[PDB]
Amino acid sequence: RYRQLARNWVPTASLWGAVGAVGLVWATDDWVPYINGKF
Amino acid sequence: QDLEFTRLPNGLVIASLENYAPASRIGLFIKAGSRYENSNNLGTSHLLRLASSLTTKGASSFKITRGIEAVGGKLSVTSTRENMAYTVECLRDDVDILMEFLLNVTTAPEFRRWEVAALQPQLRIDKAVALQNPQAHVIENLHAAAYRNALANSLYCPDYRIGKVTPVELHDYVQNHFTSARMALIGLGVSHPVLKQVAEQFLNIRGGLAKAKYHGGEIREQNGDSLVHAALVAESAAIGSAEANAFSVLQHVLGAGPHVKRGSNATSSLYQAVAKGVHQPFDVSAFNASYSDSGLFGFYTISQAASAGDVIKAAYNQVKTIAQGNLSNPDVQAAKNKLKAGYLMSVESSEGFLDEVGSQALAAGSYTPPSTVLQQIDAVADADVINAAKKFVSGRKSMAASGNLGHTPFIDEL
Amino acid sequence: ATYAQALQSVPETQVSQLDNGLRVASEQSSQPTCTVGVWIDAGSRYESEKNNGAGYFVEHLAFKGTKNRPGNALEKEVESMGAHLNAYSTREHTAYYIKALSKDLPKAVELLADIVQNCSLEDSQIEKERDVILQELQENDTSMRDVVFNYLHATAFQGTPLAQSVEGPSENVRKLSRADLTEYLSRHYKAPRMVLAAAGGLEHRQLLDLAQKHFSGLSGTVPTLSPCRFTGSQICHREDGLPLAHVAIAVEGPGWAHPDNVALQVANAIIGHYDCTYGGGAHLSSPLASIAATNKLCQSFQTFNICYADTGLLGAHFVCDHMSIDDMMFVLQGQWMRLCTSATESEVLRGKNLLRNALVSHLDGTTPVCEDIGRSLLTYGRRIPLAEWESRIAEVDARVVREVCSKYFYDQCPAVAGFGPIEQLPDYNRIRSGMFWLRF
Amino acid sequence: SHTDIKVPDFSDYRRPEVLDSTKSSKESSEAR
Amino acid sequence: WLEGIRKWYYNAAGFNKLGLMRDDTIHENDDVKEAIRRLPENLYNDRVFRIKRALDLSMRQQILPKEQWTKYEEDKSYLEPYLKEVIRERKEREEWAK
Amino acid sequence: TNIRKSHPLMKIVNNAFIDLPAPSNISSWWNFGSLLGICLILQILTGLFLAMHY
Amino acid sequence: WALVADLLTLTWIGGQPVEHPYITIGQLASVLYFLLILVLMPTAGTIENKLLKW
Amino acid sequence: VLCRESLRGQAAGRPLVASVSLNVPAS
Ligand SMILES: CCCCCCCCCCCCCCCCCC(=O)OC[C@H](COP(=O)([O-])OCC(O)COP(=O)([O-])OC[C@@H](COC(=O)CCCCCCCCCCCCCCCCC)OC(=O)CCCCCCCCCCCCCCCCC)OC(=O)CCCCCCCCCCCCCCCCC
Ligand SMILES: CCCCCCCC/C=C\CCCCCCCC(=O)O[C@H](COC(=O)CCCCCCCCCCC)COP(=O)(O)OCCN
Ligand code: HEM
Ligand SMILES: CCCCCCCCCCCCO[C@@H]1O[C@H](CO)[C@@H](O[C@H]2O[C@H](CO)[C@@H](O)[C@H](O)[C@H]2O)[C@H](O)[C@H]1O
Ligand SMILES: CC1=NC2=C(COCC2)C(=O)[C@@H]1c1ccc(Oc2ccc(OC(F)(F)F)cc2)cc1
Repeated sequence: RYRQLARNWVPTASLWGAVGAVGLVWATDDWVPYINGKF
Repeated sequence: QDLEFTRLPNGLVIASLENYAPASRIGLFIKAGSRYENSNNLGTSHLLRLASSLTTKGASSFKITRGIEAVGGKLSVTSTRENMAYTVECLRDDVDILMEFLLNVTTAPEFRRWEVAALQPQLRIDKAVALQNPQAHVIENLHAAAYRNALANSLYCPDYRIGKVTPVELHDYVQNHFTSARMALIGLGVSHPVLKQVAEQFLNIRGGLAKAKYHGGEIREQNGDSLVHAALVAESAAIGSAEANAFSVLQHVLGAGPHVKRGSNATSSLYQAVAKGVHQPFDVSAFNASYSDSGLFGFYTISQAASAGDVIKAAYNQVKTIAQGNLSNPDVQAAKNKLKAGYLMSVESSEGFLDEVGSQALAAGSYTPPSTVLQQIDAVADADVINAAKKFVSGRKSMAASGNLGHTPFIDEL
Repeated sequence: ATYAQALQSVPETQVSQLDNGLRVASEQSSQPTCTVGVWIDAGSRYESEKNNGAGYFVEHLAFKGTKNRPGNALEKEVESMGAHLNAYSTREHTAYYIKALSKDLPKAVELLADIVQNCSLEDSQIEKERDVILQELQENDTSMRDVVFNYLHATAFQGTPLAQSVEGPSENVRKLSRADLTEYLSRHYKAPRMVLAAAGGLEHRQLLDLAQKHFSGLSGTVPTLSPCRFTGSQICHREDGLPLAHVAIAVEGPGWAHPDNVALQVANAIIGHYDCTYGGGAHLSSPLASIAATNKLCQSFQTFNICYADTGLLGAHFVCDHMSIDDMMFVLQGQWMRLCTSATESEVLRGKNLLRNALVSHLDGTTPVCEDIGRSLLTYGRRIPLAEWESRIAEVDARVVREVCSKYFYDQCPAVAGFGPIEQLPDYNRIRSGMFWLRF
Repeated sequence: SHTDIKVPDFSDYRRPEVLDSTKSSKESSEAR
Repeated sequence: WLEGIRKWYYNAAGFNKLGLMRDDTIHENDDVKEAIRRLPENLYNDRVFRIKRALDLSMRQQILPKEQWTKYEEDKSYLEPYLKEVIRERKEREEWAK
Repeated sequence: TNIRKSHPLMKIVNNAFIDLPAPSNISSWWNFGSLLGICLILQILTGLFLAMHY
Repeated sequence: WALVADLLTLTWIGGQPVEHPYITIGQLASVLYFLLILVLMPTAGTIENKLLKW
Repeated sequence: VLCRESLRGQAAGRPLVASVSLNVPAS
């Protein structure tokens, strides 16, 4: 009940998943315009 | 909107009043105060007061606390020398849940070894905090000085016993004193048929059951507070005697405390009596305690340490005045109006009313409406008041003090 | 017959108004006793540096003789009626009030009216009350709760009148002139800023008549309140010689009128209050309290939401061992953080229920109710029915508690006050970093 | 008395946005 | 029968050879810690001893005389009641917090 | 009082390897931890010497 | 001890060329290894528990 | 306590009543 009535880390872990995605993609170096889109 | 009252065959009184308020409040009152301890189980009722959320047959220690808090609850336990009282407040929709708790704690505590062991140091904490108010020093000693037996017992466990109250002792105390015969189940904001029902099934505890002998004594506590508390009392009258009402009026003549913030107390015999000579910090008030089978009446001083002789004498003298005749009707009218007013005000609340109705249920066996009480106060004669004062001056004295008692007199110094 | 329903049945509060502007409010019941008083929008917040403490000085003189009942005549009449006369001063409000028999209400109202208006203020009595206040100040200096809270205000609203003590600085108490008390009373005790309130066995009609009869001479002819600027700040009176440390901490709150006070009080109730006599201990509902009991982190603590006009102090005060200050602060901030980010439905239901019970059970007997009437008309400009309170509480949920708490707590700068052996009281920067969470 | 502690003047160190003792600092809180 | 196997197993296990009872061998998690903590003086000191005894025997790579071995029939679950209740309590607090 | 118990460096060594409460009954199978330490020191020394020449 | 012996066997197999019968001995030894750790010794723990009336 | 004003109302006239609670401080 009260865990599941948590699941307030779902929108925060959404933003942390983009940090993980975008972070690995920055550290590693097409369809983002300007940045690398123009090698 | 009327108080309903019933007594079961087995002696259990039930009083209720459907006032259709948003809050409901139930008390289970019990002839189980400190007076019922003997020299062997001193402090047990204190522990018992502290113990109300220990595990019961019906609900865990965890469940009592969480369950009551869930619904905005309150469970609470009061002791005097003569009674204990278990009170539950809540929103009216949840009295079911709280009654369940109240019945558990009073009907089937388990007092497990480990929980009781664990609660022991609380005795010291609760006691230590209490004794911060120096009134408690004086008043507990006073009772000890005055009596030889029951009313002598303090409400707070004596040091030598902290750590040493046992499960068995807790059990005995409950089994021996929480009996249908010695309980009153009071109920504001609930239906009286439903209280009867509950009490018939759940408060069917088989009746498992000395006069307090006032002797008179004196107990001194040296420290260096530089303010000296002292109480001086003589034997009084038990509750329910018309003598009792006489003393109550004498109390309000002499003055039992202030009616005005920062007040001069123009109307308090005692206060003005002291103040005609001693012009510095002090306080004084008539003390009146009326119990089942006895009473204490007198006054309490708080004086400078050096001044205690001068203050206690000035105060005692004022009572001698009343005793030797000097009491106008103006004065006694003022006294009765005070007592009458103060009584009605003391039952203004849910709290106060519940305490009064439950109090009476044990002490008599009945309800006295406020109107009848006021009649009984009106019914006291100035002669009765002069008699009560006479009784004090002439009666054998008990005294207790605490402070730097260098200039504090012994009884036998008048 | 349910709680819902019971709320509907609660007696109506009635309000009327004189031509001079004085309001009259009452709740009627079938009691033999009543309570009646004058509430005034006056206090330390309306005082300048020069006249600070006047409101307080007046309260010492309030009952010491009128022109009509000189000297002790005032108190004599009250004592003999069996009636009870009291008073109080906040930063924003002053009250005088009498508890008496329903039968004496007309006489009571007469006495009140005599007190506020024809207060005699004798030169020689002023000289007496001078030393009394001075000594009361001495006694106050040994109340750590008093001192820390005074300090909280002093730093929280520094450079304003909200920073000022009610009692006034010792300088002012020594110097305050009879003339100055005159100015103050003349300036502030004015009918549109006063309320005659009462509960018990009484007829609203009759109260209103009595109001008209005794109070109508009162002037209604403007001291209004500047906003008060709140400041993130710390005041630390380190005094190792005291045996326990007091810490009070608070963020800027919304002020009397705002609907957030409901959701905030729900949240405050979740976190709660604790004292080492509290029976609950480890099993307690509040994590702060169970943890504080379990680990002996403190003797006591309370959450508070102190309300003023258009500002406030929202936080907590704790008293604790010289070595637990940091641990205490950490757990407490952790609570605020948890409520801002992650408050559960269930615990919010609990907070609701606490506040429900608190409101119902507080308003019990004539005095609390008389005050509620009086202050309410000063603060909300009306009395708020119990049933209204209930429907605003019912509104609050998990999301609302989260959302509101974030507004006031999450990544905001607190005001901090400690007194005593506070050597371990977290550095201000560490405190401020504790008002957010890197994980969120 | 302790009531005669007044908190010193901080004018010199304050952000300009928070100088006005008669204005809410909450207006400028998001900025700061 | 089931009981035939259980009795063989008991002797195979062999804790009985050190004069231990089954409950002495339970691995101590938090629940067990607490059950022990609720043991009355008699039962606690007895356990303290049995284990001192076994540990000292383990050191010596020795066992007791057969006469002295803990008998399958005589091995009471001294701990279960204390422990069943510790666990009931825990399960309750778990339930509650959801 | 006693150096082994006080001195910042000696305290650690004392607590670790002198006054450490060990069970009475650990077997030869508990030798291996110390032996692994030896192995490690052994490799480092012999290693260091080899590396002066390799 | 089964696991221990199996690891002795896995070692023997690993020193051998990839021919019959060793390919199949190795496959079996590999199965046995994971089987023991992930399924058999967990189970045994539990069987033992039941043999002890817990 | 350093003044009559504050001192007054201390003189006892209530035989004592101890009250301890669940979630309200003792008195
Ligand atoms: C059919 C025909 C074909 C045959 C094939 C089929 C096979 C059928 C037969 C079955 C064979 C497999 C089963 C194993 C044997 C049966 C069970 C058994 O061992 O019962 C013992 C059994 C265990 O006692 P427990 O109380 O139940 O439990 C033991 C405790 O946990 C702890 O006891 P504690 O705390 O009192 O400490 C004493 C303990 C200490 O135990 C330990 O710490 C274990 C290991 C250390 C050994 C003892 C310390 C001496 C240091 C040895 C190394 C120094 C250099 C010498 C050269 C090394 C040799 C290659 O010593 C022992 O228990 C000795 C057993 C050691 C066995 C080592 C296995 C040999 C490895 C072969 C690998 C296969 C590949 C071959 C390739 C060749 C090499 C390149 O008890 C006794 O026998 C009494 C124990 C006291 C020792 C008695 C006197 C012996 C002297 C000990 C020192 C020398 C040991 C020899 C080491 C190396 C020899 C090659
Ligand atoms: C040799 C070169 C090193 C460069 C890069 C090394 C790579 C290592 C990589 C990763 C380690 C990951 C974990 C880093 C944790 C850093 C500490 C941290 O997060 O602290 C921040 C702010 O930093 C504070 O401490 C606040 C003050 C400001 C200081 C900056 C952060 C400290 C370390 C970063 C410096 C490069 C939060 O701490 P607080 O403000 O105290 O608030 C937290 C409580 N709610
Ligand atoms: C865990 C610790 C170490 C292990 C397990 C280890 C293992 C090995 C092994 C297996 C070899 C091959 C030996 C051979 O067959 O010739 C070797 C060689 C070597 N190791 Fe290490 N070593 C360790 C630590 C070190 C350290 C600390 C150094 C130098 C600082 C070192 C230096 C060397 C050198 C120079 C060789 C080449 C000479 C030779 O083959 O004997 N080793 N090491
Ligand atoms: C038993 C049946 C009667 C006739 C055969 C008698 C010979 C003895 C039985 C084994 C027969 C050999 O036949 C078989 O050859 C293959 C190829 O090397 C090996 O077996 C292996 O084959 C490949 C090896 O790359 C693996 O993918 C496979 O998983 C594995 O079983 C074994 O050695 C044997 O299973
Ligand atoms: C601490 C310790 N506790 C226990 C046991 C046995 O069980 C009880 C606990 C031990 O046997 C031991 C132990 C461990 C190592 C050791 O000797 C060294 C020290 C240092 C070293 O170099 C290194 F790099 F590691 F530092 C190499 C060997 C002696 C004793």
